[PDB]
Amino acid sequence: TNLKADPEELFTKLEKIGKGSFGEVFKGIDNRTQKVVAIKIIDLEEAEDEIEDIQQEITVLSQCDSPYVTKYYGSYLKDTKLWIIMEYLGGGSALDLLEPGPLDETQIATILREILKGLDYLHSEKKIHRDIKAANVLLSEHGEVKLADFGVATPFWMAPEVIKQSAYDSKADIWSLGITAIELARGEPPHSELHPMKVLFLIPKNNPPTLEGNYSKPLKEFVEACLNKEPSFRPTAKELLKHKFILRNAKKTSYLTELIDAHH
Amino acid sequence: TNLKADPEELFTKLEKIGKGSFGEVFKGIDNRTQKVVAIKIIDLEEAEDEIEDIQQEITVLSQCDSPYVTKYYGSYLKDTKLWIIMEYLGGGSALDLLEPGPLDETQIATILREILKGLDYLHSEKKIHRDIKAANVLLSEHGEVKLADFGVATPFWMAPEVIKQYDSKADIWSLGITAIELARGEPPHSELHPMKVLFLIPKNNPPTLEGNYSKPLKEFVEACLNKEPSFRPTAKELLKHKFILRNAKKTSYLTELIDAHH
Ligand SMILES: Cc1cccc(-c2ccc(-c3cc4cnc(NC(CO)CO)nc4n(CCCCN)c3=O)c(Cl)c2)n1
Ligand SMILES: Cc1cccc(-c2ccc(-c3cc4cnc(NC(CO)CO)nc4n(CCCCN)c3=O)c(Cl)c2)n1
Repeated sequence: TNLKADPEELFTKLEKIGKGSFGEVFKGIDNRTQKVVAIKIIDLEEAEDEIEDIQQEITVLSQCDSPYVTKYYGSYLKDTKLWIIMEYLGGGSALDLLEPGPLDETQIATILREILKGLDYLHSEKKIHRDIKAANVLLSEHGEVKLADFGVATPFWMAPEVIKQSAYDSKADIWSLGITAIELARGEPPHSELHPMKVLFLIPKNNPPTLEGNYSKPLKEFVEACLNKEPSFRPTAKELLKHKFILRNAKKTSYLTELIDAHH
Repeated sequence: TNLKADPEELFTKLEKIGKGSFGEVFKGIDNRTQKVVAIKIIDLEEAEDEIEDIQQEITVLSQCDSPYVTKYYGSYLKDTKLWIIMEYLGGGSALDLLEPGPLDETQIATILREILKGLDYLHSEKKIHRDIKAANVLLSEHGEVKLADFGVATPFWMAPEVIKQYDSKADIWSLGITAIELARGEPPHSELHPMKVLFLIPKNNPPTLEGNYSKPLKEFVEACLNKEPSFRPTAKELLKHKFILRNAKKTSYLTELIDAHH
């Protein structure tokens, strides 16, 4: 975190994107390069208790250097305001892409393949994303897929061993990926019609979810492979990149531009 | 071209690196000098009518002496098989380096600068590469960047005047397409039938770099991609472009990108 440079002089704040975690997020411009950036502004006089969580996500993001993880450019402290500068992705999130009707299996497999590449990077680096879900998968305007919004070290995407507050590892992300696969196919995770506190006990207690509907058997088997109650029986991201569903259906990421355009 | 010595004695093939143009290509060793080489073997009966193109590419490589152009060591004819011996580069092509993910602008500028050094050498020697594209830019294990696979005298990288019938400015246009390729993964009109692209390049406005790239990188592409060849800058001029000056780094920096590819 840089305390001397004035971020209001280095960056031009443009449109508010949304109410992000702990702050507001803006589309901005790097004045020196004219690249578009994403700018999160957090009032530190207001979010006292959450500060440790903010520092930890900055630390993890600063240790990542992958085309599948949104790049962290730096942070600045101006008066009581912490400015966090990130890579801007102009294609929306995967959740945004679900709003009208269904993804087809080609779209699902392409998106999942890129998420798997991000998870393979993270797991090979001994990191855990901890909040894999469509709302945290961001797309560029040309279809590149990147992970954002790491979880802190709502229950619908949480693995059973996470909910039971046991130790967990990279296999927790694999379960969340399986829920995210269902989300990409159905628009919502399993149990989304139930109160979160009820889902809290349902996930450890119940059989794992399965993907129901008219889907090709490999897509159902992909979901089944991810959603195993036993974490050590879930495959790695590297192995899932060779799953028949991925190899048979995933296409060049640039084909997502059609879907992205249709939502912009 | 040596007809007396037997290349299966002078060279040890180590591994097939891939198929090339007209023939299979191997990583091998010169047993006399004990240095690794690249070996292309062309069957001159199977490849008849391409022979003049083969000869023209041997001639132009044999006249180049630059660290920015793959060295030509000589050729051997055994029965109907022509062995072409060249410098071996162990880091892959620039196109290969596009595989494990998007290239950032520091990577792009470093590669473009080295390509421009090669083009400046060639153009100053009154030569034209004629097939500048990521697939024909090769990297050493240590990040050095060299031109290979010259064109002789697929349209996506071709200048409009080459399509319509040129000089060194054709390479500058192809360099601009290659900059787009390094930034986006593929040249403009990648999805279209090559015969459509044949009329589109002369007809249409020149391509621009679209997306969230720095203004200098976009300006570099625009400078290369001028429909008028005489308005494209020399390679020497482009070495001073703001994009190159602000982003290019030592070639050794690419070793991490090359290692990630392995
Ligand atoms: C507490 C903490 C600590 C360290 C880093 C962060 C942090 C994390 C995500 C972003 C971020 C980066 C970002 C980049 N691009 C975009 N465009 C998309 C929005 O859908 C298209 O406009 N939105 C972004 N959105 C909004 C959408 C979030 C969805 N989960 C962002 O919030 C940012 Cl700017 C910062 N936060
Ligand atoms: C008709 C003709 C006439 C005169 C010369 C040639 C000729 C041209 C290129 C090479 C050559 C030389 C060479 C040297 N190093 C490498 N390794 C890299 C490439 O991926 C890492 O293995 N590959 C090489 N590849 C394979 C990759 C080519 C990409 N377009 C080669 O083909 C060779 Cl050995 C000869 N051809």
